[PDB]
Amino acid sequence: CTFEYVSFKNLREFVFKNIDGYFKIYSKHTPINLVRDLPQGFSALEPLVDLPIGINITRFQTLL
Amino acid sequence: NYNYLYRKPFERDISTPLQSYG
Repeated sequence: CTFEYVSFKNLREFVFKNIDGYFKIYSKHTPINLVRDLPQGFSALEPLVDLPIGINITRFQTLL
Repeated sequence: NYNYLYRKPFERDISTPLQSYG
């Protein structure tokens, strides 16, 4: 508990990774034409956040 | 003083195994 921080037609993309005790997040947003699978094309994700937290992540879960 | 104690880069782990210094 030693840390806290605050700040189908749409595709939201993200990347999450942990390196050298820093936990990094990236993203991109776009409209899409066909919702049945990820659209074949290219548009790179850009960083949002680079957290100092030092945690050993091995598993994850999602909320809705 | 018993309040100061010991057991990847910049990792932290509070799980338990711990000993104070003397």
